[PDB]
Amino acid sequence: KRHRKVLRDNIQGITKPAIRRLARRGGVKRISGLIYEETRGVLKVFLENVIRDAVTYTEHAKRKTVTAMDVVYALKRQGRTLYGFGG
Amino acid sequence: KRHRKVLRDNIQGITKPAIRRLARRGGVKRISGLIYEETRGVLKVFLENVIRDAVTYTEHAKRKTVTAMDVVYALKRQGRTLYGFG
Amino acid sequence: AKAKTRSSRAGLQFPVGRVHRLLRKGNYAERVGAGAPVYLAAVLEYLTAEILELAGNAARDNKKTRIIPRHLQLAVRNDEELNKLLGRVTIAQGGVLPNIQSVLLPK
Amino acid sequence: AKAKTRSSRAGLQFPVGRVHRLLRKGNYAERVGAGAPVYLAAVLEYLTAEILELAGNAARDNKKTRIIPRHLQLAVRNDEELNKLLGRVTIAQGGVLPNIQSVLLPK
Amino acid sequence: MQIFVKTLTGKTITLEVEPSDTIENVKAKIQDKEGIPPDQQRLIFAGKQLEDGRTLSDYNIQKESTLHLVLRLRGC
Amino acid sequence: TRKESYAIYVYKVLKQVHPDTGISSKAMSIMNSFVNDVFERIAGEASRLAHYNKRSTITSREIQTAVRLLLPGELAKHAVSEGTKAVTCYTSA
Amino acid sequence: TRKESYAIYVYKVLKQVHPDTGISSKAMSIMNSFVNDVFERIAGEASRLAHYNKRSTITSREIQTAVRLLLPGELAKHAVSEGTKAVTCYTSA
Amino acid sequence: STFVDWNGPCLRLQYPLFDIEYLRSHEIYSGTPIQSISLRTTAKLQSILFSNYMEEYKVDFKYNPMSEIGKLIEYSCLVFLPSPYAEQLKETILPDLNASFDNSDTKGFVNAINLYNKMIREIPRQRIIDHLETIDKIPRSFIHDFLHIVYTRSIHPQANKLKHYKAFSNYVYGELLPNFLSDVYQQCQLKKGDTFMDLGSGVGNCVVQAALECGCALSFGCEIMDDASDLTILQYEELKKRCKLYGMRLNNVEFSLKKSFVDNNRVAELIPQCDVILVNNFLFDEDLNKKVEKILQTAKVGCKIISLKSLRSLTYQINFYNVENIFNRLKVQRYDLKEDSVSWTHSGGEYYISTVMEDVDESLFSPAARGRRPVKY
Amino acid sequence: RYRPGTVALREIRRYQKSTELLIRKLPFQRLVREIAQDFMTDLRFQSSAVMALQEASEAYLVALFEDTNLCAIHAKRVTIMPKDIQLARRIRGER
Amino acid sequence: KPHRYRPGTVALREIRRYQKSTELLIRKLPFQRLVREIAQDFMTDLRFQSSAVMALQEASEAYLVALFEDTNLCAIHAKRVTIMPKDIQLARRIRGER
DNA sequence: ATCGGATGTATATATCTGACACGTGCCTGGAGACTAGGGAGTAATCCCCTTGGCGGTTAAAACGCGGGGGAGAATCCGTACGTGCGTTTAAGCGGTGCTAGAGCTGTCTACGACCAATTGAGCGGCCTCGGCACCGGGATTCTCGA
DNA sequence: TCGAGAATCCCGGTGCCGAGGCCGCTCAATTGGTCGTAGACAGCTCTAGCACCGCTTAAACGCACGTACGGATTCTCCCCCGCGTTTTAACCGCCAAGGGGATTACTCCCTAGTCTCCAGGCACGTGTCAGATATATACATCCGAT
Ligand SMILES: C[S@@+](CC[C@H](N)C(=O)[O-])C[C@H]1O[C@@H](n2cnc3c(N)ncnc32)[C@H](O)[C@@H]1O
Repeated sequence: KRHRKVLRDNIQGITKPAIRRLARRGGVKRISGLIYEETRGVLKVFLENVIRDAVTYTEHAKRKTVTAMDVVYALKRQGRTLYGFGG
Repeated sequence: KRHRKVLRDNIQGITKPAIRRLARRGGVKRISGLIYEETRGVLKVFLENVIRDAVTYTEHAKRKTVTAMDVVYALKRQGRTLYGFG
Repeated sequence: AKAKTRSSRAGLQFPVGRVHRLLRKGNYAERVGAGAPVYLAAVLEYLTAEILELAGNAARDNKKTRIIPRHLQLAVRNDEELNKLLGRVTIAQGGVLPNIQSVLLPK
Repeated sequence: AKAKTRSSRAGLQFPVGRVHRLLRKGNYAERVGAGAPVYLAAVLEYLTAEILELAGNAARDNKKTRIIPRHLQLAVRNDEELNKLLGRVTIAQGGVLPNIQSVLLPK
Repeated sequence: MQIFVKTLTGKTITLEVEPSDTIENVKAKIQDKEGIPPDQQRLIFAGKQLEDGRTLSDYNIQKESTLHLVLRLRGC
Repeated sequence: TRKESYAIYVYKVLKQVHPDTGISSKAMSIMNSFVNDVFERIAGEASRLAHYNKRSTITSREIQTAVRLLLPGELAKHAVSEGTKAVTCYTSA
Repeated sequence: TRKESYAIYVYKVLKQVHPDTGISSKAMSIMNSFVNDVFERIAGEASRLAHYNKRSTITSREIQTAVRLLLPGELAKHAVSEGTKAVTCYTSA
Repeated sequence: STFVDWNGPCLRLQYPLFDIEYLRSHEIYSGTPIQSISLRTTAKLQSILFSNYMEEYKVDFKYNPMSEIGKLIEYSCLVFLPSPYAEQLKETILPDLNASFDNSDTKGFVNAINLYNKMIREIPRQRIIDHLETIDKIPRSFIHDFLHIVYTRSIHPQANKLKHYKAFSNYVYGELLPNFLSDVYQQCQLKKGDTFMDLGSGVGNCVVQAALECGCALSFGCEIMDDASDLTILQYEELKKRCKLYGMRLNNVEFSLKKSFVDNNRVAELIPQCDVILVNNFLFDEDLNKKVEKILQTAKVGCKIISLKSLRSLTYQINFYNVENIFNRLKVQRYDLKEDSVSWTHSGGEYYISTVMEDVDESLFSPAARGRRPVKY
Repeated sequence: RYRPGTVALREIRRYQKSTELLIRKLPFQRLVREIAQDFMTDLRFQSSAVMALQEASEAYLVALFEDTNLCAIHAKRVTIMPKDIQLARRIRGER
Repeated sequence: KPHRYRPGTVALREIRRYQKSTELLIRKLPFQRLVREIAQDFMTDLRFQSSAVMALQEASEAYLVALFEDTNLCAIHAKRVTIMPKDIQLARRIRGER
């Protein structure tokens, strides 16, 4: 507890039931026990890419708030155009 | 054979050895016999898309010759960016 | 003389004037033709009309009189051409269609 | 009033002047900064240096002193970052990297 | 006599007239039944536009006939 | 500062196609973002076509070709029909 | 008429990095197309950044951000370092 | 194998196609068709009806004159000749001719032609005229191959001139092959006395084919291109000569050449009486489609309009300026093009027939029709 | 006790016809912040931005799991395994 | 008997031969005719600048080679060395082409 | 496992050839030097939306325990495709000619940019009520073990 | 086939907050002028894409053998589903503080524009040598016999 609460890994916060729900929405009847760690890593990679692009946009704008338009532009850069948050 | 020499199917011209060589370049060791017709269909679909885009580009330019740069633009539209032709 | 919106001239609901101003301010080209914004506004109105017609059909089939993101998702994905147009697009609060593979159904 | 090219000021080999003219003529924005073309020419020079250095290494590995499209393909695809940058790019007469999956080789 | 009218939105409207009823009266009944302004209404029978000054009997309307209504949304 | 959008126009089109059906705020934002996305797509493609021909003007021909390139299949045909009809109605005024 | 390209500049960079290596016309055309493609990518991204900030000019900052967005990882770091070096040397003299 | 599909469709004649009175009043042929030899070992073919005319073909297995000769002889053995001569001719020449053609036997082919000429020259002409008077059906491929003979005589020597169209999206030349023409004419129910219009006739294949195989009282063709106009004149002259050679009657055929159907007095005054209108609008741009709509305003009821693209723009509606329009009274029916239906491609596609009705079509009012093609979870 | 796979199919039906976010809001928000702390500046993450990140991540993972299920069925299996995800991302071009 | 290689050996030899080469594996004239045919759907008689057909062949061969790489990955994933139409369909479905 | 036979393929020397690299004219694009506008930096202020924390509550998550159903392994069939070999096809090279279609140059006329005055469309704020969300209860529809 | 048992659907009533409509009030679209110039049309050039022919021979095609692997069947077993109980921590509604994102205002440095100067680089031409190809053969690899 030095100056800012350095957050923990918080990738286990994507719990096993949440991954099961995401799979079930995808039409998955059975899930191997190793899927959870694999898709946790996949989600971490995807979030790292998108957040890196969004924070690049934010830092270029000389802002300190990752605005929803920044995330929309970051996703649009990667060919994952997101609707409903402006554009 | 009226005013234009209408071409016959000429998708068999993409012959079984040619598809075999394309597969072998891709690291394919063994090939099912039904790969050839299905690959001919896939190639025809892809070429139809690219050529339709290229001929659209030619149509806009009021030209009748499909330049190579039109094909490069058509491939760039599909995300198939091609180098070596400008 | 009395003002008459170019959208009214073209029989369009969409804003021909705003489309022209966006084309000019968007640095798409040094000059912008007079008929270009009309054509683009008509195309945008058409695509909006198609998606809203399909979404309203979905809402009526779902016994709701108000279009929500789920209805837009159903309208977009259930149509082959619109889905292909919006293939790389994510619609917020859309979910996915009901699809269970025939292998997964019980024997 | 001696003429000294902006590429000479920047210490670049690439054409700062042509890059500025291309930025202006492309309608990328209303105006283009004075430091923008220098920076972009430097970036292009660096990437060209990387591609040509790896390609020259490939050509030397093949006992050849002329970079051909095959050498560019080997240089691009054997380096992960350049491959990811040029992931969607097809290099004419480039071929494919030599790779055979492990299961396909004889036991 | 019962007649049917078809709109662009896929709806059929039933209407009761005699042959002597004038076209303006028909437009007024469409008004009081559906709420459409009369000036926006155009009535088509057998590919011929019905004139307000004429009567239904002028055009030789038959029993259980079909009509079409067109709404002037914006026009030109 | 005024935040422009296609909200009223999407609503007008909705009342043209489905008079008795509304549209929600989230759905309204999604439709507005869709209109913006397709607008920038078509405008960028028309800009690219203008550049390729070394032309400084975006005319209805450029937008028509862009619509042909982008929209798949029957969507392109119907959109081009609407564009031609709208431009024809506009020019006769 | 004249058809311009980066052939001489690609060749200069080649003789800088590899003095005794030539390059073929097919490889020269591929390298020219590569330079054109990267220039288009960086310029388009910088245009998008200028628009998103309601900024009408493309400064070196816009190109630097576009390079950060486009080039992966270590390439972006080295390209940014080289560009900063070039801009500093240019502004000094 | 045979040159002619003997089991192919047999079109039923609905009018006196073979001019019997002309054949009885004339026994010496005076026309001068473009000879096959002049096109660019020779064999002379003997005309079945007229003794005085010999057609020379450059016979060499090194445009296919041999295939044309085989087709002509087979049609003569099938159509023009009565029994017992038809059976004798079938048994004698046709097997040897087919064997020679398959084996590329030049000497055998010429000997078969000579045997055919020798065997025909003893047949009575009166019997041939009697059979032609009695005929009521002929093979669907006979008119097609006859028109192709005329086409090869006229269009192929100057076929390249058809490629002078300067535009990409208008004035582009493309023919509809005779099989497709017979299919659509049978679908549209062309009959004797009807009027056929062709907007943009090209070289005039459609007009002449309608006039021949349907007995139209007037087959009309409008063309703007000078090259296509000259070719149409040449093709029509060759057709008249060949029809006189075979004795076939040719109905009234009219052409408006080197002038557009737009703002044309003749087209405008003929549209009201027109019974079928063929408009190959595959690449007609939008303004030309509007002009076609303006022309077709005066079309009557029952007049069927054939086209490669729908006359109505697919999002056509009725708000203000369409209550008086003809397009509201069109029942549009789409059908699929068969393989080898059009000259410019082999693949095919779609084509529409729009029938003019007394009343407004009820299809457009349903929103289902206006859609391109339920939506629920 | 329902047989194995029955409640799985019921859950598939329930979540395919519903649109609510399937990942808890606060754990995902903390994940996003943790991913962003590698830039030493303290960011603020406008709440609509975090919702947008969750929308995009859930849609991406749903599409990924659809592809994973297709791969698993291609191998004549119904259980998805990490090799299925690796193959899906390899074919998609993400690895 | 004559010297005969067992199955799968000459296939690996071909893989090594064609992965280390760069020439076009589809013959020029058949692909040219295929391209011209695919363009005859348009009525206009198109000319197809000779570099354009070559570029089409480059792009199509690269696309098919990538497709067959993905197909071979699918086939190996199913514990098989034989690619099948199901494999290509899976590859095109995952890639987003179907 | 190890030893020869035949095969493919890499090494080697020689020997072409046409594409690369270098030299030169010049001309058209880059560079130097004002000028003036306006876009962007910097400073001040508002207050919107962020953080951080709180306590309470309740759904969701985690743990653990059957058990059965799907994964993986092993066996065996048979048939489908790899590998040669002889035959057939037609692609590829290599010359020639056509001519027409892309490219460049020269009017000039329509059309779009720019600017100023006007004002009604469209956006920000604020009711307000009705369509959608929640909750209780009854009917409908698998699911599964019998 | 059946019946208890559990989701799930539906019916009704209640509640609420956000979609829809209304009211100002900007300010961005419209109208109407000119005026620069983009490009549409026409004419000319010229070079490259179409088409043809003939010969060589490399690749394709068909057929036959056989073998190895795709597919089906059967078995084991272990791990992942489903359910019950407990725990944990998300979600809520809440309060407050304040970080910094909009916003406006001022100044002034940077870049568009233009005009002239000039030399860098693109077209053209020409030497010559890196690579392609043939030939000859040592060497590595596959495969069958022992
Ligand atoms: C697609 S071709 C059809 C030829 C022929 N009718 C057939 O189907 O076999 C259409 C012809 O119409 C002509 N054409 C196009 N526009 C025309 C116009 N506005 N007025 C007269 N002829 C026109 C062209 O010369 C072209 O040859």
